[PDB]
Parts: sequence; C-alpha cells; structure tokens
Amino acid sequence: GHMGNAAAAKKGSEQESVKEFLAKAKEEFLKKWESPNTAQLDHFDRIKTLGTGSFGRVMLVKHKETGNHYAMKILDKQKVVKLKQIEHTLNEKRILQAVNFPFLVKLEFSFKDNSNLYMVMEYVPGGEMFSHLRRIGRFSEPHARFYAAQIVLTFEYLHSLDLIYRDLKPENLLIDQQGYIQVTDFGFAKRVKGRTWTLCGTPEYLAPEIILSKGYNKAVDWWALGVLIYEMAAGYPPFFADQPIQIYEKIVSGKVRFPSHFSSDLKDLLRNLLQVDLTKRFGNLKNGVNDIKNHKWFATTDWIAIYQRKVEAPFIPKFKGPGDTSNFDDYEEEEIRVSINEKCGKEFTEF
Amino acid sequence: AAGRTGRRQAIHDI
Ligand SMILES: COc1ccc(C[NH3+])cc1O
Repeated sequence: GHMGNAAAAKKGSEQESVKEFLAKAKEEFLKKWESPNTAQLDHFDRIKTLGTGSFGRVMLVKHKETGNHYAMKILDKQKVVKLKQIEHTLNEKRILQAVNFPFLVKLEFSFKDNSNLYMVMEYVPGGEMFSHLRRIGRFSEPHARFYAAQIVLTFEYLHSLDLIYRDLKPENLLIDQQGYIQVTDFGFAKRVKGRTWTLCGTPEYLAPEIILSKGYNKAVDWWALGVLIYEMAAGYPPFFADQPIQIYEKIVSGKVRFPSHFSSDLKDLLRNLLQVDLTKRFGNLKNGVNDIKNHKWFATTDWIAIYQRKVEAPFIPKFKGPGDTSNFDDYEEEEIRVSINEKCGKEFTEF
Repeated sequence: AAGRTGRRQAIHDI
C-alpha cells in the first residue's frame, strides 16, 4: 500500500486521538452554548477604523481601565433590517461566545445600546491575509499549505460542533504576531444539523448548490477551501469576473483551469474540493476530513504541530508596539452617534 | 482575465 505498517498504525492512532479531542471539545462547547452585557461603550477609547461593511465597521479601541487594545465590531441595529440579517447577528454572537480554538478569534465583550450592537474581540495586529496576498501577488505552495492546514483543522473543529462557517475568504483571515491565522467574522456561521437554505456568502466563494437554491450542508465550506487554496496559490480565485452574475455562471459550469505553475498534487486536491457533484466532493465522503488531511499535497504537514503552533511560520508581520495599525488599510472615519431613543429593541432582545 | 481585485462584500439574501 501507500503506507507501511509503522506509518499506518501511527495514522490510525492519530485519527482516534482526533475523535477523543473532538468529543471533549463538543462537551465544552455545549456548556457555553446552553448557558453563556459585559461592558459599555464609554469604557473604550476609539482609535481607528480597521474595516467596513454594509452593516457597520470594525474599530481598534483601547480599554480605558486596563489599556488593552481590542477590535470592536459595531453594527447599526436599523441597518440590520433584513430578516436574515437579524438572525445572522444573533448566530454570530452566540457562536463566538461558545467556541474555543487556536485559530478562531476570541470574543471578550458584547453589549448593545439604543442604536448599535457591539462585539469586542482580541486585536490581531498583523493585518488581513487579503492585503498581504494582494501585495505579494501569490503565495508559494508551502506558504499556502501552512495557512490551508489551519483552515482544515478549524473546519474540522467547527463541523464537529454542527457549525457551518459560510464566509471563508482572505478578507476574513487575520495574521497574528506568530504568523498564524485568526478567523474572524462569524456573521454567516450557523448551527446546522443537516441542511440549511439561506442564500448567503461571498460570490467568488459560493458553492454551486448555494447558487442553485438547493438546500445545502457543511460541504459548502470544503468547496470554499478549494477556492481559498486556489486564490492563495494563484493570486486570483478560480471563478473570476467583474459582476456576480458572471461569477455564478462560471461556478455552476463545472469547469476550472489552473496556472501552469500549480503542482499536479495541488491540481488533484483542488479538482476534488471544487467538485460540483456532492457524492464526490472531498470533505463530504465516508472518510470525511481525512480525505483532505491524507491527500498527497498535505503529505509534509504535521497536523498536531500546526495545532500546537510548533511550525515556523513562513511570514511574521512587523509590529511596532501595542496598538500599531500599520498592517491595515485606511478607511473613512465616521462619528459613532447614539440616538436618544431605543431602536429595534424587541428585535434584539436576545443579544 | 477581468475580475474583482478589491475587498469583496458578502451577500445576505441573493
Ligand atoms: C477581530 O475581528 C476583526 C478584525 C478585523 C476585521 C477586518 N477584516 C474584522 C473583524 O471582525
């Protein structure tokens, strides 16, 4: 076979240890999920906007009492107007307050006022993978593989808890002071036992079954991993067009072309992740995540060493001190106005 | 190969 006796026994034992880990992780998650206003706005100085979206922004803030820096996501309650926008915001807070994994951002506080919802997370100063990737062009395969391995382990963890992530992309992956990944933005994450039906995500990263309005499962995350690995290694994603409608047509076609510099091992992995037929997509078969972890492209990956953060990272972001924002792009700054009248109080009672 | 090079916004219901 491909493995000798010693290698096969080591791999098997490793897989049983994964099961043991995930069983304990589920017990810990459920405790926080079943039995979870830990601060207020004037406890922080607002420093700089780190990113912006349709419903709000993320700001670097400094806790007045302790001097610790944090990333504060601010959502305008009125802007959270559409039905699925509201439910998704409750998903995000509840999931972040219950998960625990080395590559998932840690939530520290959450609260709300008359106008906004707030989630205060650890500040990850190394910037988004997105801007490093756009600046360098593309990552070499070993560099892309180091990041991909962290996503594989993170999705193995999330999916074991029946959590789908649903917004993988370089914009949502921050690089920490040791060069490892922190997944942020859980706005589209959801606990799903089987199928779900919401049309959501980012166009370039949508699996065909989402676009086709089919009920779908956690395999959409494995498709998105294929898109991410391709984009990291090529510098652009596999389904690339100026308008969403054209992107969708490419995704559903079932056709992918690869740069001539992609290794054959990489192309094989990507053909099995970017698989329109769900009965054939890696991550969705009887062997689950192990079809990915045991693929030849990952043969050099020490999964436990990655989890334990023992592997030397390919890139360490420069940091000039606490509160440094040099690894983030600049954004238009807008005052945080809080109305004297409570908005949407009933819609956000649970937050 | 024309496509979107800037930050990409997620879509909520379409
Ligand atoms: C720690 O959380 C965040 C930090 C930075 C961004 C911008 N990419 C979004 C976040 O949700």
